[PDB]
Amino acid sequence: LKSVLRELVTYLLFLIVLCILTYGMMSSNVYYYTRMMSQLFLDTPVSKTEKTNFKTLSSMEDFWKFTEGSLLDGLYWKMQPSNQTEADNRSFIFYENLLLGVPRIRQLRVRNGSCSIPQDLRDEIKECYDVYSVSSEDRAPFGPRNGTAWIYTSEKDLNGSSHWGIIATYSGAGYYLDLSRTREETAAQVASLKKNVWLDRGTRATFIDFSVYNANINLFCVVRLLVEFPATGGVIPSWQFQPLKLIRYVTTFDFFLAACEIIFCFFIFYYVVEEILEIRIHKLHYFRSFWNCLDVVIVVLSVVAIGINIYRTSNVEVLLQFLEDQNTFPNFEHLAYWQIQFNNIAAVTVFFVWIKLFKFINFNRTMSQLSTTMSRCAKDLFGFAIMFFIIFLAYAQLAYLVFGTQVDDFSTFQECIFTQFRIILGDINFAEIEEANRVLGPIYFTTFVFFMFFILLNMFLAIINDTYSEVKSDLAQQKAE
Amino acid sequence: SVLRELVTYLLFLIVLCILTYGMMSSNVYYYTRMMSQLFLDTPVSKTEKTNFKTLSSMEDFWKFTEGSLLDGLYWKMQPSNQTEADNRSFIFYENLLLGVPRIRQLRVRNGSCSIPQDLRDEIKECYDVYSVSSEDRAPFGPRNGTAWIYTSEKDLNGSSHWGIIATYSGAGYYLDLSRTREETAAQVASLKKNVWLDRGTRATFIDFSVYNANINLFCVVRLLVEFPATGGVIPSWQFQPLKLIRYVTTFDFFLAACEIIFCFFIFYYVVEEILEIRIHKLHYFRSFWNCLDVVIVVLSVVAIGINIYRTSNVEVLLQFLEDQNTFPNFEHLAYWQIQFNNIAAVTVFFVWIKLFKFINFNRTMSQLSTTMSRCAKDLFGFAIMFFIIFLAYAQLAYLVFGTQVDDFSTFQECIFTQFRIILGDINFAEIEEANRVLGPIYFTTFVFFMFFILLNMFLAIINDTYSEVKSDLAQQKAEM
Amino acid sequence: ELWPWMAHVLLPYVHGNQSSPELGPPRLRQVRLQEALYPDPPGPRVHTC
Ligand SMILES: *[C@@H]1O[C@H](CO)[C@@H](O)[C@H](O)[C@H]1NC(C)=O
Ligand SMILES: *[C@@H]1O[C@H](CO)[C@@H](O)[C@H](O)[C@H]1NC(C)=O
Ligand SMILES: *[C@@H]1O[C@H](CO)[C@@H](O)[C@H](O)[C@H]1NC(C)=O
Ligand SMILES: [Ca+2]
Repeated sequence: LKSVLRELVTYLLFLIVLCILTYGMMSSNVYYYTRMMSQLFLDTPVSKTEKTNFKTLSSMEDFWKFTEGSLLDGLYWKMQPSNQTEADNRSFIFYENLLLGVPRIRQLRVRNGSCSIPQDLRDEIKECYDVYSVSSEDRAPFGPRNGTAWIYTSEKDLNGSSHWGIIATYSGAGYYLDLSRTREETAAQVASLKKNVWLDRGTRATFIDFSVYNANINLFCVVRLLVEFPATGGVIPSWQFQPLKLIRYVTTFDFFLAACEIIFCFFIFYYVVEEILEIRIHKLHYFRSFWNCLDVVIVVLSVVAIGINIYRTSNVEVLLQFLEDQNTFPNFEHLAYWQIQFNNIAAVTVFFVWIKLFKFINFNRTMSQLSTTMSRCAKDLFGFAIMFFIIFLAYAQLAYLVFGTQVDDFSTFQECIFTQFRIILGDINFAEIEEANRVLGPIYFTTFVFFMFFILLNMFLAIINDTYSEVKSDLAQQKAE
Repeated sequence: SVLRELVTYLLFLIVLCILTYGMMSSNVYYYTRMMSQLFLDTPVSKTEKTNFKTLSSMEDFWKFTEGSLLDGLYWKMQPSNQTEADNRSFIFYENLLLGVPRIRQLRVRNGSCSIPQDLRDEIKECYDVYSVSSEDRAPFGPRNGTAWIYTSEKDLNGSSHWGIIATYSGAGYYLDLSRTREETAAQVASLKKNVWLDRGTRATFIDFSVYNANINLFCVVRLLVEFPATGGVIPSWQFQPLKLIRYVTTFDFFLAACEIIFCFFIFYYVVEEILEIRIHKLHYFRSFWNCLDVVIVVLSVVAIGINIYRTSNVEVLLQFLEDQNTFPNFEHLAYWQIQFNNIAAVTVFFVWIKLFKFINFNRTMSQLSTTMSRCAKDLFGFAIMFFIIFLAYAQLAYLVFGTQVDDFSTFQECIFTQFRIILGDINFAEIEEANRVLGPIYFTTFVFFMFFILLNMFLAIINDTYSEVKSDLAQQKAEM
Repeated sequence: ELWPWMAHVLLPYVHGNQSSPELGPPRLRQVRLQEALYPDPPGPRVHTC
């Protein structure tokens, strides 16, 4: 077993290297930036005369004024007296120069007149701005149609992937405006167009975005936010954090940041060598289900992370110029989604690798016996669950038919099922159950407790003990041949 | 082959399930809950916080009759609150009355019990607990009408009730109330003036019914207040919704076809059973599935007979909907509806259990079934001993804590309390203070002996049986 | 609210009238930290310090 031992050692070393690379991918110097972007950027008081939070809006006019003040303040950096002070000089890397050229904030309107009011309700309910919906989306921009900020068109300039959240996917029907220089039209002209009430009865949700522009590696970071306009004024906000940078590396300190990862991928190439030889030569269509519960997914376990890294490093760095020049503004339709998908894939791969290492940490006899015990009885253990669920559903149906009229716990079938599960875990009421039916009420409870607990909770452990003892005896009889 | 019987059983199960889902309907629970909130939770008066659920005196009961009862029985659908251009979720109980409610009382006579002669110079009145032989059948007070004259059960079309304390007969002193509030209140005030609830009264029933006019289901309401011989008040209630109007749309006509199919299936099962019992293995009751189909057949026959009885008695309800000058006696309909619901639930449970016969195909399920059937005699034999010890402990608890706990007030209550103790749902705050000695000893010995010894033995029996069955089934294979 | 509690239940308890053997007068030592505390901004009612 010298070759097997060497292969196991090599696999363990490769897994350790992959785990080290995954940990390095979560390097430092980003927690502080994320905290600054989440607690200071897009979240700060408008001035020193108010105590409201960023998302503490309660009135339409107050919300509009606070949003205008926050946009005016955040579009420019601090004083930082260390330059000629041309236009909002920035000397920090903490959510300060979070402007990145011309901004693009949209405001989707709320359709009015979803349904007719009651006939007897005359001159009472005439204008009714319906909730934000995409099935009845209406193009309702400002009356003075002039410029890009006075239009209501499709999502050709929205750049949104999907929401699939509380209501529906995000709707791009709105007015996408542009921001001039900091001291040109972004310091004392936000409210100059107050004739058209932005926070009127004809708005649904305001979508805004904020970049970083304060990162050494290409300054590639932009987050988004959406504040739903309530029917009574104010705005309820929802957003996330998207702090990141490029994948630029300096050989002085970051020479091996990802150089070995390709070598780690070479290990997968080694698994490729046995990939086409362990199936078409020996054990054809045999070790696929009863033994390949983890070997099959091991080959493609790290493929997702490598593909994500390749697509995010060698495919997005070409267009990372970010040359705004007050005339260009690229959105974050794909950057945020790609970052979220890469983070999720990395977390899933890390969890899978940890599970696989714990399985490989079972080189001792006890953990190997435990792993073998639960694998030799999976079919029986799953088969017993069928009988358990059949009896459980029969009792649930009986309880629903009997007590499903006068007891709040058995009002509906799901309530009956949840009540029975709670009864299993020592949460019996028995107060209204007994009084709902003096006969056939206690009978149900007593028979349920007796049968379920004793018989089935003992069948479970009987199966487990039988398979465990069988594994122990099988390993014991192997000695002294 | 068994495939045909499998198909027939699945068809029967589908028919039964669709019939039960159809008859279950919906929003009946909400109607019952709104009835309970309207008639039980509202205070008797704005100056008191005592609702009907917490009655504690005769004067409180009198206050309830003119208070929460009337304020909630006569068009309490008043949309005087902030209703949104229509009746809100709470207010959907316009609840037109079906005639007049009825009030009735049951009382005993002075001298039903004999006081000792030592105290005879100090006490003059002795009223016994309620019993048929000790009931009073004499006029009292202003003996002028039906409220002060005894009427037999036959003349009143009553029946037993089986209340909380005793089982009350159908006779008593009764009064039929009126239609309008301002005259029913006057009648009740006249009843209160000339004292109507003396020391000899033992029970009081109030009965009425409603229709709600918009969801098409009647509702029968009964309220009982019983005064024990030891002083006090014990209230109880019964709300039963009914739906006998079963021909409105095309949906409920499908249920007639389902009932016809069920009748055909029951006839087929009956004829199959009677043919197989005779020719093949007379007295074949050795097996389990042989003794399980008989139960299903009998229960289904009882259910269809009860349904036929209900359908026949439906006509007794419809002939007076525009007449509101007589008390509608709907008690039998509600009782038989409850019986039908119980029978249907039990037969559905047994039909679902019968499915275990068919899932015995592969080795795993067959092995599990064989293990389950092998550990049946041993489990019953040990359950005999387990229940002997359980009943001994329950009787000891009944004798010790039977008067001052309320969880061990009755023997069945002791059994259910012990079963809940196995679940760890004990209070133990009242057990210790009821009896500082012999109280904790009960709890400690019961917990220790019960859990450790008896649960371990129950587990061990099944474990040994499963091991033996697996070993036997492994040995019988690869040895021929 | 500390002052009404101290005036109602504390002072009659420490002094009393032939009751509550005290064995040493009470004390009210406090720490200052010499900084104005920032009121908690509205939100999810964070349970931190
Ligand atoms: C009850 O009956 C006894 C029997 O003699 C009598 O002395 C007593 O006055 C009676 N009391 C009432 C209230 O009728
Ligand atoms: C008793 O007689 C009639 C009932 O039949 C009733 O109208 C009358 O007012 C009653 N008399 C008294 C004194 O209550
Ligand atoms: C009892 O039933 C008979 C049947 O005809 C009826 O006449 C009588 O009025 C009923 N009893 C009462 C109190 O209504
Ligand atoms: Ca049969």
